[PDB]
Amino acid sequence: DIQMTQTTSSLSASLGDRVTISCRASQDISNYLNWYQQKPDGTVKLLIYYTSRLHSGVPSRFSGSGSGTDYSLTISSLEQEDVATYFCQQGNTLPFTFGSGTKLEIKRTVAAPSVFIFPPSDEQLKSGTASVVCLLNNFYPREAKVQWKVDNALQSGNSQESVTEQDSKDSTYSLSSTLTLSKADYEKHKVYACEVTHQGLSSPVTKSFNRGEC
Amino acid sequence: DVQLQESGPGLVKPSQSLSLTCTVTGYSITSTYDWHWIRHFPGNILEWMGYISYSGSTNYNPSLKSRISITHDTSKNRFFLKLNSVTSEDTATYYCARATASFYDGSYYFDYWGQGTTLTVSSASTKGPSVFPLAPCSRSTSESTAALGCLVKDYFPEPVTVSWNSGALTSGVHTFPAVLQSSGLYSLSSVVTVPSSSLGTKTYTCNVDHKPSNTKVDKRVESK
Amino acid sequence: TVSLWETVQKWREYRRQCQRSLTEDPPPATDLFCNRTFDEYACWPDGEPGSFVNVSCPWYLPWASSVPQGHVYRFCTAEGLWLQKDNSSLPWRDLSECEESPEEQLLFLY
Repeated sequence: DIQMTQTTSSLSASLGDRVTISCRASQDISNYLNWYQQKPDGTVKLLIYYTSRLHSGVPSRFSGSGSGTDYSLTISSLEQEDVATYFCQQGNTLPFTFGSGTKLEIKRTVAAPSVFIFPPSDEQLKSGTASVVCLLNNFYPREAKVQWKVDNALQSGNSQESVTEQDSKDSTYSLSSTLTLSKADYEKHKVYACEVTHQGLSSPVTKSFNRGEC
Repeated sequence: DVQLQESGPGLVKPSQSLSLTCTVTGYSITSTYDWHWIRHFPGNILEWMGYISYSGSTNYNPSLKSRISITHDTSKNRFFLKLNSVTSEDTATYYCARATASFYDGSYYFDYWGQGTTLTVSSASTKGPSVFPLAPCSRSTSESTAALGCLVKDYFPEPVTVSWNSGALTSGVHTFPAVLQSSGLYSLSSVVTVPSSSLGTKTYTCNVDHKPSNTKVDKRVESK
Repeated sequence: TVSLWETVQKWREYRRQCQRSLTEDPPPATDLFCNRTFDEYACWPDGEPGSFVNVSCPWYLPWASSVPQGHVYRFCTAEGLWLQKDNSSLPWRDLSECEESPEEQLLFLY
């Protein structure tokens, strides 16, 4: 009943840089440690087996080391096609168990988001609900604070974010935040604003509208 | 060249039975190796389920107590996963894999994988999306670029495809991953950046398709 | 009950036992014996110079009951060398008695 832990679940590194992903087993697994790569489209490939043996066809940039309970996978120079999630797996004793994975992505220079806000369309309002949408376009890094304010009052519980996968060309992300209110609540207030805090912005950016001007 | 590929229903109702097939080509499943099922939950939990050997011997993860069977059809070189009375916790991507071994060091490892097949467990009914314009409050802006979109709301099951101007507009497009709402229905937005000068000289239409409901909808996006 | 995994576990146990023998068994009667070794297939004991050395069919093999009396053989020359062709980098070994090719090819893939 062996637990595999990959303490880091997410890592970003520059193209060309050395990458190390680490795994820890809850007990000694006697070098029976395998590494798998899962690409964004879902395809899974064996990289390394028995701690350090390279599966044929796998780039030599990949190597593995470790013993006892502690193991590591190393990418000697990060290339674009290595963007993927990496999983360890002990093959010492049943049941076979896997680590929780480390998602690897590209580190690039800071890029501030371009921010847009969209009011609910008249077409939606006659349906009974109101969706307010805030778009953060083409930014890096992923970390961003997005706050909703209705008549300058902060909102909780009633919004959802969605993020694109890292863009394969410029390495940026885009993000949507959707505030959901009932028609009645939407009509009860005037000023709708989304406020974005991000490394690329010297000070927070707010986009807003007045319900009446839509 | 060994290939494995999973097939089966992408959608199943709670308490029903799940049955998946792995079709193996390039190697006989009754020779030498063991043949495994592994699933990947959303949230990156990867769970080993069981194997059937070249001899027909099986071995299952104890957690999948009584619910699981693995069988094979050797004449068709296929093996099967049956999972009894699924619930929404069985929603996952299901992979079949070949296990081999080295008798130089005793290692045992999964050297070839299927592409995986996604499975969703849900009792929600099929429903086409409503499609709403995403347009700026003001139709006059001093900024060089502007963003347009459409909100694709309250559909089931996945997926929808969104295109812009029938595929002619592709650069600057972001179509976000769908989010499952509290209601059992999915929602997403698709957006595009365009030059501001292009507004009112050039038309922007988002074309949404939802095959499960046979929905095909075009929505012209303009600032009201 | 019959699987690649079960056989692997048995091989691992075979290796563990062999390693114990290699370390713990008392030194040979004289100075000249051929040296004990695990060749990843079978555990070889110290060999008497001028004698064939007989080792039971390794018990982890899936067909280890097709061949219960069987033996695999090496030869230890008068000079205390394991017999080995000039053409080869591995000692001569006759395992004809312990044969069952797909499983056997895998068995010898290093």
